[PDB]
Amino acid sequence: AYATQGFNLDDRGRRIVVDPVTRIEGHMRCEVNVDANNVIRNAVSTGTMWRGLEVILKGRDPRDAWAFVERICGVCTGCHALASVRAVENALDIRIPKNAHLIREIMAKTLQVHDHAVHFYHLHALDWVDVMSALKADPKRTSELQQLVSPAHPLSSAGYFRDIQNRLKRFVESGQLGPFMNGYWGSKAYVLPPEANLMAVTHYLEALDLQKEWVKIHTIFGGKNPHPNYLVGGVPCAINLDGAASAPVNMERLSFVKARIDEIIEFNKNVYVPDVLAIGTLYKQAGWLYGGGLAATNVLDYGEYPNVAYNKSTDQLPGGAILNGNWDEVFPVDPRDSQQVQEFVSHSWYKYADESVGLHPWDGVTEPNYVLGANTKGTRTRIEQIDESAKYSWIKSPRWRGHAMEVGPLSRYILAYAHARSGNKYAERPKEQLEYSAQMINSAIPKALGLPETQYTLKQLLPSTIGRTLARALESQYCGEMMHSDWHDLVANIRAGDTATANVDKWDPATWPLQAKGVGTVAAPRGALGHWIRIKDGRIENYQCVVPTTWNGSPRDYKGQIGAFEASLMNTPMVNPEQPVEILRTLHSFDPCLACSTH
Amino acid sequence: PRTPVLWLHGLECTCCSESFIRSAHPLAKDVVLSMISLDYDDTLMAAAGHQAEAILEEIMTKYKGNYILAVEGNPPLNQDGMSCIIGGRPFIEQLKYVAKDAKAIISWGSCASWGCVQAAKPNPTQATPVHKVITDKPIIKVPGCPPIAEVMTGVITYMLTFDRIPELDRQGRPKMFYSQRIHDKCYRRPHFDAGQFVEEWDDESARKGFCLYKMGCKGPTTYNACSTTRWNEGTSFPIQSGHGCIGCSEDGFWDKGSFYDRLT
Ligand code: SF4
Ligand code: F3S
Ligand SMILES: [Cl-]
Ligand SMILES: [Cl-]
Ligand SMILES: [Kr]
Ligand SMILES: [Kr]
Ligand SMILES: [Kr]
Ligand SMILES: [Kr]
Ligand SMILES: [Kr]
Ligand SMILES: [Kr]
Ligand SMILES: [Kr]
Ligand SMILES: [Kr]
Ligand SMILES: [Kr]
Ligand SMILES: [Kr]
Ligand SMILES: [Kr]
Ligand SMILES: [Kr]
Ligand SMILES: [Kr]
Ligand SMILES: [Kr]
Ligand SMILES: [Kr]
Ligand SMILES: [Kr]
Ligand SMILES: [Kr]
Ligand SMILES: [Kr]
Ligand SMILES: [Mg+2]
Repeated sequence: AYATQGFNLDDRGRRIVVDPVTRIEGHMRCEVNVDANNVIRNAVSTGTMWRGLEVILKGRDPRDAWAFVERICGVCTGCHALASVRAVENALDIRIPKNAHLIREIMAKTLQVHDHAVHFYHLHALDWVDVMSALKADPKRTSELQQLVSPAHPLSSAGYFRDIQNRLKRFVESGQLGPFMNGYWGSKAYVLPPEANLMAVTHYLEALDLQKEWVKIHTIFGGKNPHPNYLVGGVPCAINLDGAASAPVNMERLSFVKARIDEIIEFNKNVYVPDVLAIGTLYKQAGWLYGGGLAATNVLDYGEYPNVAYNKSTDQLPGGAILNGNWDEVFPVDPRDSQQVQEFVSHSWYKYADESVGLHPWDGVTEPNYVLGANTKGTRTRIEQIDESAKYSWIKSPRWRGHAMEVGPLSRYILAYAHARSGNKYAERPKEQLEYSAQMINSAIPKALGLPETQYTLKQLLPSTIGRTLARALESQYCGEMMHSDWHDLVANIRAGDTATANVDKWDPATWPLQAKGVGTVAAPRGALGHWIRIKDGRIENYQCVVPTTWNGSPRDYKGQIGAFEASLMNTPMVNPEQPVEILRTLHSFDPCLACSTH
Repeated sequence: PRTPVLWLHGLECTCCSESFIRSAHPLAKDVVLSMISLDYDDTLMAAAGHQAEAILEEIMTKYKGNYILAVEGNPPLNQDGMSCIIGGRPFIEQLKYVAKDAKAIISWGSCASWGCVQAAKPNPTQATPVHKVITDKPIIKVPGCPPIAEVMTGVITYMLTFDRIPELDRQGRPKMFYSQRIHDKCYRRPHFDAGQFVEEWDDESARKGFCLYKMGCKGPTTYNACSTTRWNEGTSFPIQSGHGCIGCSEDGFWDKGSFYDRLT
């Protein structure tokens, strides 16, 4: 038992274990302690996988690295490739042509939308939606609810909802529940009415069918999804208008991309954002504002999506760091500064010469050290209760100037809001989205559903599991809007006569400096991603990744400070400590990617 | 009743699961609701922890020798197997337990089939493909990083329709999807045959879709359906979009030299 970051940690209560944590990417174990009233007073994040990509990269060609690191994760597919090519280009002083920049941005924003929407419906929604309750719904009332929640969504008839309900009925009545088997259906932690549940199930199915269309943008520019191809110096998808399926990119291919973008915009505006606003409103009305964790104090992002390539002041998701809940002061974040981003392994299954210090990733070290503490319940190969006083995770502990930070869409939206309030005009759209969302959640949706109106500020609403879920949906919407603009810029540039897609001036290693270092950063779907590379005599000398879920899922540092996951579970009541509904709801709001976190 | 599938995840990146849900014919929705009973799958399942674990026991008992085990990823043998921990125990223990009573085993992707990226030198976890650990059960390899969506659902469809594993080549891959090298039907082949090659990225030859052999294309030594079936409902494939095949369906493709070094 000790106090840190305003949290009173206490491990004297009842211990609860969740292993595996499901509906995430990869492998995680979570343990908590609850007090006499089932309130979480301690939380422990354990990354339960490691592959060692950083070790595997040593000695290889920097031009090949993107393909290796892309395979860190097939969910956030391509963001590691983007970070890698950016890192190599930074090391070798390579500037990519405008079309390559725009195509990479379109691919990045496509990933954002796909990842966010799939996460919400297929991984997160079952923490808010009781699918068995959907069976009790009235299709006419569901139709009426759909028309209130999103009047522009064309799939709203009672017959349509009846058909969906009937298929769910037959599925459940088969006795083979599949992914719904042994679920927590009927828990008092679920608060939605039947009609809301049926609506959400319907959209789960709609999203499952539609998500495969969105990724065809990756397929056009990158050959395949998952795992589209990238290139140091630009993009491989050469442009030729007149070329008629002779080149990778012609006007027909670009028209196809635009059609997919337009579909994305409709889905975000008509399905995803309204669903999250409605579900968020109903859980707000129930008083479920838990899960803020570090978002209430410390948030970080590198900043992304510059209007003008290589001009960071024009970032459309402007970054930096906020500390102590002070939204009037955004500190600049520099990935090159050895005193800023550092990783500790004090409570991680790795070894440093000196574990009292954090290493900046250009000086990073990845030597495994799987060893369990003295208070462990069980054995080395059969853990009953993990010992969080010692090493307890395959995830390293990243900190910024020693501070524990939350990363992700919520962090980016808090930063955008802070920037917009300080006069940054590039952040105007996220600010508009937040103010609109607050008015919907507080006033418009309650008035439409006959519920009392509330007066929560963004300061109050945002640092919460609801807020974290909302920010993801808003970011998806914003990314669709931005790539629509990027498409127009791309086509205009090509039509103006610039068809260049790759800078090959430094492709050959005989042109390289004999030593170099570089860093590439990305606003990945789950937060701040960085790759740091050292090159020597044409080969990778060091390659270190610090990934968003590494930040959020980190175990404690040398000072004992907790990371975002652990902080987010604190002070949360559980309806039943043997049903991890609230734990899953909050953990899932970070969209944990464990393969990413450990690499 | 629908055939139960227990879908396990070892060390992986989850690309095979993502590819599976891209399937257009059949739709993944229709596979899950009408074809199989996806009874265990960390990615999508409602239950967690003890409730998830309890499902494995129930299905193995009720459908003994009549469920399909699908494996994505692979088991590590280093770190006493605890570089991949599930329910506080090594993944390899779960893999062996569930494999015992399976009707058939599907090794999804290059991870399960051969090792993939984590098994590339120096393989710090001693990641090991499924067939080197489970040696007494029928296994079908569906390699690729990830495999094509319709190849994955094509395998499921065949197994469900016929209650048989399809005919396999010597390496355990289904001949219905892996009988051709990319280079056999690649649309850039007439350029290859005429000695017409890209030599530098975005050169005039690249803008005319010339052959990618000299840029490192591994299509001539790689068996997959990419040049015909193609990706994401036949939208493109790596070569059509301008990058050479990197050999991703072939055993040990990460350690066959630079992706940009041409075949000799
Ligand atoms: S691009 Fe590759 S697969 Fe196609 S013809 Fe050339 S070498 Fe063969
Ligand atoms: S890289 Fe893989 S996806 Fe096909 S074209 Fe080559 S086998
Ligand atoms: Cl870029
Ligand atoms: Cl392999
Ligand atoms: Kr946690
Ligand atoms: Kr996912
Ligand atoms: Kr509403
Ligand atoms: Kr359904
Ligand atoms: Kr389902
Ligand atoms: Kr749902
Ligand atoms: Kr659902
Ligand atoms: Kr469903
Ligand atoms: Kr979307
Ligand atoms: Kr909803
Ligand atoms: Kr929500
Ligand atoms: Kr809000
Ligand atoms: Kr399956
Ligand atoms: Kr799946
Ligand atoms: Kr998935
Ligand atoms: Kr699915
Ligand atoms: Kr489904
Ligand atoms: Kr079978
Ligand atoms: Mg790292």
